[PDB]
Amino acid sequence: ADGVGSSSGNWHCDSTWLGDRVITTSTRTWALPTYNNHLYKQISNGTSGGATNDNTYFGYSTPWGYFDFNRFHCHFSPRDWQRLINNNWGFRPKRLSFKLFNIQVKEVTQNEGTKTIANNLTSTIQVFTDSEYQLPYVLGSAHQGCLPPFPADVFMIPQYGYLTLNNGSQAVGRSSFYCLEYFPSQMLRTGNNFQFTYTFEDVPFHSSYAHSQSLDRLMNPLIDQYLYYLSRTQTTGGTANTQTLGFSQGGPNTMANQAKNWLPGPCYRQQRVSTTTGQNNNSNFAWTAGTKYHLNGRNSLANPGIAMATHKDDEERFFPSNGILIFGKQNAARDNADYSDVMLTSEEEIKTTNPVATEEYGIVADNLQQQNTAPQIGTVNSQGALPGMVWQNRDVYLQGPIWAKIPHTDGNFHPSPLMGGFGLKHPPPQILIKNTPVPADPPTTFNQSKLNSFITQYSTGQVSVEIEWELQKENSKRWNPEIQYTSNYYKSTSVDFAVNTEGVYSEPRPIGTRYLTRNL
Amino acid sequence: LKHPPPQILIKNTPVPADPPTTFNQSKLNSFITQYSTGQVSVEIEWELQ
Amino acid sequence: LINNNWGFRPKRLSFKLFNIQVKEVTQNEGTKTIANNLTSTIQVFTDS
Repeated sequence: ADGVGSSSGNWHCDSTWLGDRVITTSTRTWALPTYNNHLYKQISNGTSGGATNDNTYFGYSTPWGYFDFNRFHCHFSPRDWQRLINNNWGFRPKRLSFKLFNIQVKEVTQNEGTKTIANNLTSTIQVFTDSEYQLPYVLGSAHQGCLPPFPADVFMIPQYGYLTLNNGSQAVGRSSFYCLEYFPSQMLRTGNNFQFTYTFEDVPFHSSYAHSQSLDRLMNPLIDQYLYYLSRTQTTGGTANTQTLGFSQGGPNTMANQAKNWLPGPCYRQQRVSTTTGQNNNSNFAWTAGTKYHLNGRNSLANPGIAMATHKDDEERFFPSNGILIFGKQNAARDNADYSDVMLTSEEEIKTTNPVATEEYGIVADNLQQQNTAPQIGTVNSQGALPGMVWQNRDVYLQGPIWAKIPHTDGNFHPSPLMGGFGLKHPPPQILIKNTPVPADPPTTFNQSKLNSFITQYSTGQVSVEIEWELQKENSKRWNPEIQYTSNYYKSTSVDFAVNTEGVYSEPRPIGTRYLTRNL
Repeated sequence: LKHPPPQILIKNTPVPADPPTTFNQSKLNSFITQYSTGQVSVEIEWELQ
Repeated sequence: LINNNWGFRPKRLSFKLFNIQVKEVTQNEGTKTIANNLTSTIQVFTDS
């Protein structure tokens, strides 16, 4: 029987490995503030200010808040991430559990310059899941406010809000308004708890491997082809060279000429930037030279975009201008952070089947050659899907997003989220939480207007999340040793992935999942 | 002892002070000052020669 | 309702009153404080 004196949950943080499955469990401590003084508010941005047309919006900020566990380091310790990426070809989520317990509602009164805090034992909070997907889904945009990677940190719950259709700063007739109080929710006093379970739909394993072959090198290097290609249009070694047709079989010394069954994946070309600044052009081109898409008269940067190889061989210093994921180091500034303060991801492993982001896709013909007119060619900078293409997705990182909701549409092509992850028609439902308003003392004569005076209040508690993951084991006849993720051997002032003297936990660098290799 | 009596760990659960009303991503560093007390029993059976 | 139906009428209803909090306010000088009174009651009845 639940009561004020009895705890409603226990702390569960563990990882369990069972042959083909691994189960993660995390527990954190959270604090929930009252947002917007219990109000819904219209919020918008328009060109009337200094804002441009590309940045306009219309929407609403709610009094509610929400939980977000959608980053991988929520569920995996750096060591557990190492066990995963060094030994498995692939993995995917299966089911999850969620718990909310040990609720404490507290009240703060402030008189003069002193502040005191006390328990309010009869207050409640409200929690519900949107399991019919009736709200705008804001999870999947890579927002701050998830559970912290380090289990001992206490985190603040982020405020929920959403956008709808706009014209400038104005709203149109199709614009929707939503009230989160119009949903059935559970109310909890300090002795109550909340839980639910969820099952993931069938989804392909994330590929956590790099190819040991390239798409243009699938032939046997010993043997000739029986097919022929056009190798000569003109006679050679003579006083006057003339028109002729010559044919040759493709073989070991001409691999670029052989007939093949497959084509590289699609291309949408990015501008190239060097981390050596002296090599860049002396101009501010980040926005003007950016790779963008146009929608309803409004330009949006295509970021990170489709999965393309970051650079080619021996060109590590180059990266696509808006084509990669970028993470910040601990205590990095919000705006205009230095190169040293950020971490850049690399998609070099997909070079085998995906074109380089800063180069063209290929060459096509432009005209019809004749005796009078020489042939002309043209460069393909953007290429749509062609029959016979194969490609890889973008990699996932320990700091990155796990899933995204697939938009509900008539059609989609290869619905893998472009920031990386698992695309889901029915994603894990979003979880909304709010402090129930407690009025201050009303007047003794009736008044019809809604009360605007309340008791200042906030809540805290613990939350558990448990996810079961399916594993795809590596089965390989490779003779020589593989590449594995490892920590450095040499001495240093601190340990990577630990606290410092101050007690600040930091993450040294981004860690991907591609170490083991497979044949193409 | 290869497997000695296991060590027993205890901690006060942190209770935050009032957070700000606008969201901030950094971990909360303000808490309520707190401590705990209680009683503990230990009983050991000893074999005699 | 109004775009698709010729008519409508009420049938039955349910009423609930819950999560009661009684609070006391004392005011000394110019400061005001509010606290719970856990043993207070309220009275409710229907005139049926």
